[PDB]
Amino acid sequence: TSVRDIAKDGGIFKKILKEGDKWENPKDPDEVFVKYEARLEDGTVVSKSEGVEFTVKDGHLCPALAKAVKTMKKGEKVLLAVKPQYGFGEMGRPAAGGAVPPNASLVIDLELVSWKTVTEIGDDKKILKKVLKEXEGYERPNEGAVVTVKITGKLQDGTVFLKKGHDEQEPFEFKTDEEAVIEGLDRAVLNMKKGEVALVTIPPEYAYGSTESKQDAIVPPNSTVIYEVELVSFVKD
Repeated sequence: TSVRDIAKDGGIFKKILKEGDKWENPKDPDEVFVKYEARLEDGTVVSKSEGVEFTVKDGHLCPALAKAVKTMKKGEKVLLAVKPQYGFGEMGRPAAGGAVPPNASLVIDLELVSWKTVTEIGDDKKILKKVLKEXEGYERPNEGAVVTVKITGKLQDGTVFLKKGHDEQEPFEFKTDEEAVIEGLDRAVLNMKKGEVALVTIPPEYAYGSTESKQDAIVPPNSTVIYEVELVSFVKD
């Protein structure tokens, strides 16, 4: 059976119990959906989830999960043998939700169910585009394309402040790279395929900046905003 020293440390050994599908593994920015059960060597269950999502680079539970999933395929099911270095280290963890002793090793059953691919856009990497529905095939708006999109703009709490281009509205078309839209939407759309539906997280300097925007609700100055965007079609320049 396959067993990887994924940290190249003996720090984490991943043992494949069920092979996953395809060739793709998730990457740091992606949002993965996993289930797991994490135990001490004596079988004590310290944490468990029948399904939780996280951004790979932000981690979940302890360094070993994010390290592990970046090596896993869709549907892969594994048992991780984890040293305290990649677990809870010298501090261990107090009980509440399995206390983990200082310097304890863990044993973790982990299944990668699925994930959403997130692209970092801009020189900055500060614009995140998370694909909710893949578009069709290859080819993307270029600078000067005229694009038709449906968009909804929300604050990070869930407040919808903008809706444009939906089927019950007039169609919304813009030309890219003309400042026809906030810079984060302009750059996102150059990175999308026809039919793609994406969630775009956009910091203030690439959205409404330091002045309030009076929309369905006021976007407070300095807000990061999330656009859900569907690229309906485009005609490249």
